[PDB]
Amino acid sequence: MLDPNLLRTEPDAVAEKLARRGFKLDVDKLRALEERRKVLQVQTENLQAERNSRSKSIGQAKARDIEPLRLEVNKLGEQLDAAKSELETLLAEIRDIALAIPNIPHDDVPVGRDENDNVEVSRWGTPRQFDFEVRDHVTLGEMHGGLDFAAAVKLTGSRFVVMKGQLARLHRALAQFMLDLHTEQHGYSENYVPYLVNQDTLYGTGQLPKFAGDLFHTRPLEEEADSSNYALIPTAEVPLTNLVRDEIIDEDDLPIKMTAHTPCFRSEAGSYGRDTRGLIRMHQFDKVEMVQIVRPEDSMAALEEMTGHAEKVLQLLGLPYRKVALCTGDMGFSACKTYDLEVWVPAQNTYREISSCSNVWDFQARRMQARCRSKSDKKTRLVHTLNGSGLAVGRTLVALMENYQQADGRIEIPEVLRPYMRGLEYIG
Amino acid sequence: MLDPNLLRTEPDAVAEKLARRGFKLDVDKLRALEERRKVLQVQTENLQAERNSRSKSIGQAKARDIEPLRLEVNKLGEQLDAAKSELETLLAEIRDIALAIPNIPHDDVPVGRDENDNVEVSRWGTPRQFDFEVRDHVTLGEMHGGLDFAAAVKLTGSRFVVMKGQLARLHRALAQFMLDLHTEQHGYSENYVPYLVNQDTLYGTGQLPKFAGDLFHTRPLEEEADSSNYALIPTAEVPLTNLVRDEIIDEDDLPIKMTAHTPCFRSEAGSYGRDTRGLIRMHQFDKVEMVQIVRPEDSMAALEEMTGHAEKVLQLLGLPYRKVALCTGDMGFSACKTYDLEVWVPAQNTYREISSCSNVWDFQARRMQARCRSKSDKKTRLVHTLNGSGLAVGRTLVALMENYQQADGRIEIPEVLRPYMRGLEYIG
Ligand SMILES: Nc1ccn([C@@H]2O[C@H](COS(=O)(=O)NC(=O)[C@@H](N)CO)[C@@H](O)[C@H]2O)c(=O)n1
Ligand SMILES: Nc1ccn([C@@H]2O[C@H](COS(=O)(=O)NC(=O)[C@@H](N)CO)[C@@H](O)[C@H]2O)c(=O)n1
Ligand SMILES: [Ca+2]
Ligand SMILES: [Ca+2]
Ligand SMILES: [Ca+2]
Ligand SMILES: [Ca+2]
Ligand SMILES: [Ca+2]
Ligand SMILES: [Ca+2]
Ligand SMILES: [Cl-]
Ligand SMILES: [Cl-]
Repeated sequence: MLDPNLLRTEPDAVAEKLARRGFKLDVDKLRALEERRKVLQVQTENLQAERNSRSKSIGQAKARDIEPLRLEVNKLGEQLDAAKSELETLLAEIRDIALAIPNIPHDDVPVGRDENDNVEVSRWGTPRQFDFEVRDHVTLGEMHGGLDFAAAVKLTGSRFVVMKGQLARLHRALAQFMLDLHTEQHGYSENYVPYLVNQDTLYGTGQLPKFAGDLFHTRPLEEEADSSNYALIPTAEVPLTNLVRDEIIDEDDLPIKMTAHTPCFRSEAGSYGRDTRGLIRMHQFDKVEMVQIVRPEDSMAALEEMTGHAEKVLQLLGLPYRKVALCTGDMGFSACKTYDLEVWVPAQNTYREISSCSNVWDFQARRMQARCRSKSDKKTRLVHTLNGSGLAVGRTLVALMENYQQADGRIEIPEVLRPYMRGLEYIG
Repeated sequence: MLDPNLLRTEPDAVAEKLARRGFKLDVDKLRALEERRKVLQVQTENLQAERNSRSKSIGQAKARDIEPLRLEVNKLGEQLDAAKSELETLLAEIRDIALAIPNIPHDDVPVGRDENDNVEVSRWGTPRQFDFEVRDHVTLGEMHGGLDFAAAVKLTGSRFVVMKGQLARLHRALAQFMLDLHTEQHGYSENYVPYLVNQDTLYGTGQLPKFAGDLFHTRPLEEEADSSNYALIPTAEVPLTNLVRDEIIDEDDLPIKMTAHTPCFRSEAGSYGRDTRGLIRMHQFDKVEMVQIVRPEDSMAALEEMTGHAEKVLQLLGLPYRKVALCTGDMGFSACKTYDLEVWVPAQNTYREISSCSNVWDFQARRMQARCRSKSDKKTRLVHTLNGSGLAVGRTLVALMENYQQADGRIEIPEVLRPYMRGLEYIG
């Protein structure tokens, strides 16, 4: 959610900044609804005042015939409920527009239409030169009997996986290594979160109202008929960021740095023919998430720090990667500034996204009413929120398998992971 | 699913054994539907034969006027489709009855009506005597700021938890210790499984058709309209056991021993006023599951072995417990024989279920068509399946917190978990 006063005082400058993202703000429709809202607001508040007044005149005469007055208060109450219902419907239309507006991109963000306009910032490591034909992670998984896509189709359907034996153990070692790195070295606190969330949570982080189709939704429970319209989380960012919803945080307690390892559920709509083979684009994937709740003046420095925390995972694992600054046209809905990390994938002969690190500014904080204050201060202000993958675990397994494969299909275990695998040097 | 030939040749002896579970088999309704099914089966197969014959008479005359014959084959095809549809509806009614029949209890199982008729087999450890008033895990969680139920209500709703900091780290250490114990010492292979499963999987392990209300169900995806009616898994037993669905296993490859650590999703219907406070009965909980696929003659020995594997977790953790043999009236739907482990819970002054270990016999194997064969053999036979908690992780955290609490609220870390907590001796 954008600042409502910024839409009222600078609509053309807001519309111009959003135009860089390829978003067309309908200023005229929004202005026409808002002018009508003011007329109905005055009409309704006048009806509210007169009903409150005639209700007080009844209480006076009751202790001092209240029949001609009771009929008047009943008629006024009928008219008021009707006026309030009409105003509430108009407010819902204004909200449908306002809550579908993406975040204003920061001036640091390069202007572009899509992913082809993204800017490479840095590059780390040298992609390995192989003395044999490169096998992809799918072929390697079949050789070990450790990645079974057909069993997952039998259990569930397409875009799911079953991992078995040492490759499932390795997937676990990766998530353990990531959590330990962020909690022991990077100052993040560990969290266990619900994997099902409510509508308030989804509005809070921006999945609602615009991206319901990106999610798996659960049918309400019989004994919780009106309070169990849940969705499976697409990322730990959703429950972690909402932990500060409706809170006033003492500024001395900031930054609040949180991490979680969770499965992530995504419908992956519009991905027809894209990443059809392998672990890259599943409906269910594990991810170690980093979330930071910071003071408004520290968010740009926090983004650099969090991106470096995700880079550290790739460096310790010895996985070559490139760091990309996303352009205006390739950023996610909530982001004002994003860096993507793209890992070398030998079988694809390219770099593939493994992390996305964003500064959300006060966009989610506004929706959630997540505030901070110094003890002295006469007013609070909205916090800034940040989120970054550290990392998507299935995609890390793909990069590890392909980059560390031996001529006979054996997988060398990266040195940093050997303590997490009882010192094991190779799988196979 | 029971053996259809056992229902045909010994219905009264089957009905008698099921009566011990408090299940009343409607022999008369089942016999009346089956006598009608035979009449329709003969009628339909006669129509099938005559249509196949007149279709062959067309192909003869076509290569040798096919108009009076085409009209006959069309009319026969109309009558056949109608007869097949009528027979298929009757088959669906017979299946609704057959698939709602629970497993025949083994002769080892004591007869009883409910949990009060269960038999204590053994007891291990001495419940600690405290020099202070015992705090429950909820009070201890609030003292550490590590178990937050109000944040989970805000994110989702009731019967969910948010764990923060060292208590979330400890919950993770428990699951890691369990997986390592079963994979390194107990001969289980590790698996990563889907947490969403299809209708075939749910029928396979017995959740369908009778217990759809025990589950969270997802609405189908727009791009997978007819193939995505999924449910969240209530236990890793559901995807793991279904890995052998429609398979013929070489008997030399048995036993197949599988383990997985997953969240578990349960509607917890009918639990009004029961375990309202704390982690004991959540909609989402982590569990380390053990599943064994064995030869029919080894299932009773496998049950003893698997129960001992779950007991070992409690013993190494120094948690006092009792082992209970469940009576006929307290067993789950698929089980023919069950042992429950019940851990000492100091604040409740009783033992609480932490594991349930079952021999399912060939009940799920029949539904799944999970078979085995020796290379020589002219026929296959159904395998036996077993499942046991090793253990429910949230309930282990409850037992650990309450049993290891210090006078000031600090939690002593059990010696076996200290290597999983970087040698940390106490939380707080
Ligand atoms: N089906 C899929 C979809 C995505 N991913 C991987 O999740 C990462 C974060 O996703 S995000 O959508 O780019 N941002 C987020 O979710 C933020 N909370 C930061 O993590 C991607 O960078 C990609 O590497 C995957 O592994 N499988
Ligand atoms: N809401 C809940 C419900 C149950 N449990 C814990 O799951 C264990 C296994 O569940 S079972 O239903 O008894 N059998 C099974 O699921 C088998 N697959 C073997 O694991 C119980 O013994 C209890 O300790 C919990 O922690 N929270
Ligand atoms: Ca501080
Ligand atoms: Ca992106
Ligand atoms: Ca974002
Ligand atoms: Ca063997
Ligand atoms: Ca039970
Ligand atoms: Ca069972
Ligand atoms: Cl406003
Ligand atoms: Cl049959």
